[PDB]
Amino acid sequence: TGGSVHSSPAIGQDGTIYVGSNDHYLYAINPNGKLKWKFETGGSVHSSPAIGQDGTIYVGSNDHYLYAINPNGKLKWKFE
Amino acid sequence: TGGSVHSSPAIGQDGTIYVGSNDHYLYAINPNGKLKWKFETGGSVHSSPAIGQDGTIYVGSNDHYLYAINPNGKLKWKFE
Amino acid sequence: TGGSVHSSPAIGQDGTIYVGSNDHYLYAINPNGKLKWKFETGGSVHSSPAIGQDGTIYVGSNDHYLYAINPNGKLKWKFE
Amino acid sequence: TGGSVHSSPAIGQDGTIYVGSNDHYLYAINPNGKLKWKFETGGSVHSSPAIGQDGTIYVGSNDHYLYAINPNGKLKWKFE
Ligand SMILES: [Zn+2]
Ligand SMILES: [Zn+2]
Ligand SMILES: [Zn+2]
Ligand SMILES: [Zn+2]
Ligand SMILES: [Zn+2]
Ligand SMILES: [Zn+2]
Ligand SMILES: [Zn+2]
Ligand SMILES: [Zn+2]
Repeated sequence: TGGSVHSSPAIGQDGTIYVGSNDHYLYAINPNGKLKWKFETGGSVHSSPAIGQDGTIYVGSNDHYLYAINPNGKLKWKFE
Repeated sequence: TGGSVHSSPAIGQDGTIYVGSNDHYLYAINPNGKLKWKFETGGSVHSSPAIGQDGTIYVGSNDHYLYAINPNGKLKWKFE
Repeated sequence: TGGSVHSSPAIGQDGTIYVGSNDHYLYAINPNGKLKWKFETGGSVHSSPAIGQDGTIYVGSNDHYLYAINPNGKLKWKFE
Repeated sequence: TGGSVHSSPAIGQDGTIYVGSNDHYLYAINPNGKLKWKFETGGSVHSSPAIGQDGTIYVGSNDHYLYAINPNGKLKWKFE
């Protein structure tokens, strides 16, 4: 990523690895190591992502938000 | 939330997302992004929640406590 | 506990909650909230415990060690 | 290890414990407590490892990288 990866990776059902970074982004990476997508938040993502039963990704941010992100990298919602 | 969300979200059997915040609270949020309940502790909740077999939520706090909280947001117990 | 509980609780097959504390200890607590045992390490336990298939508890410490602890609270081993 | 173990251990299907350390290394340890292998990264490993369906280990580092490491301790890839 573009900064320290303090957060811990989660794995989806098709093998995708999700992890947050200090550069403010949540990363989605393919098992072959090429970027799937990146989602841009307002602060460092120290917390670790969780995957719901439909494949929604949830992760917290230093900008005071819990994000919900669809498997395709579009925002679902963010609770402040 | 009202501060940095350093802690990592847990997911219940009915889809509820649980996460602690720096504003001292444990949050319970519905998959549609509306607040279910919030439980108020004495310090920042950096640690990540765990869900037991009956659905009790456990999480630690900076106020020296491990909290046990019923699925409805009432305190079960807190060990100091 | 006796200090900030930064670490995140793990749950055993019989419901026991395990969490580390800043007071240097790994705690084992019963679902009713009474202390089962406490194991004493050389520094703050920020990391979160894992449970193996036989029920061994593993957790790291600030004293440079990964601890392995039997379900009864006796040390199995510690790798430095 | 050679420094604080802030990160939280993951367990493989054959019982191996994986944990990162502050001495910059990801450790693979056998249930009997003897070192299996150690993988050397460019900074402190605060984040916690995840295990994929083929047994690949993923963990982040302070050197800005997410590492993918084969079960035998050779690098698979690292995304920067
Ligand atoms: Zn850096
Ligand atoms: Zn920043
Ligand atoms: Zn803030
Ligand atoms: Zn405060
Ligand atoms: Zn204190
Ligand atoms: Zn101390
Ligand atoms: Zn040290
Ligand atoms: Zn260093």
